[PDB]
Amino acid sequence: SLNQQRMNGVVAALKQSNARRVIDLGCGQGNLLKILLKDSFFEQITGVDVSYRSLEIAQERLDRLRLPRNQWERLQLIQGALTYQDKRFHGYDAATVIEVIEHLDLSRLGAFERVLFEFAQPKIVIVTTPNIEYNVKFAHRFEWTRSQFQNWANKITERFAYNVQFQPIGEADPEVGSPTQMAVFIHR
Repeated sequence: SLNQQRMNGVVAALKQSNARRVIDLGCGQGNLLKILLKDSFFEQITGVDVSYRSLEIAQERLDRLRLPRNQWERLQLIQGALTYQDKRFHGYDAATVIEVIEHLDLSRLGAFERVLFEFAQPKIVIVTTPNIEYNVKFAHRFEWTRSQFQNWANKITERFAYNVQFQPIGEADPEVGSPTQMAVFIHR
């Protein structure tokens, strides 16, 4: 599936960056957290979400796993808004922001940007978001275009200490490109 392909892409991008300590912003029900907790490669798996219920559901399904020795203590769930500057966000190798930006509204998107690229300031930021151009041709009116996604990223590289690289997720179409947009930000 695409979701699965997205999880593989994200995890692959994290390992190539040697990012061991990961904090997933807007972690929802823990799909990525699960995959990150079963893999000893990772040393810190932190999930953040504004809804405690989502975190409650994450704990439940993550608990269905069976892991060796101390691999459980690598986990940490934190409730919080993506706009709230929390001290606990400091010190990670990478922050993952998967299928989240298209849901934020202009107002809190600004604040989210400071919290992430200015405050937390991890070494690596991975962000994925749907490609509305793809989903239209092949058939969610809130998804971004590729152009919209790239101006946003470059804007970030001008306001904050980061450079950015893009990569395709899902079979790419010559014209509208791939179904999922992905951007890796690397601190300067």
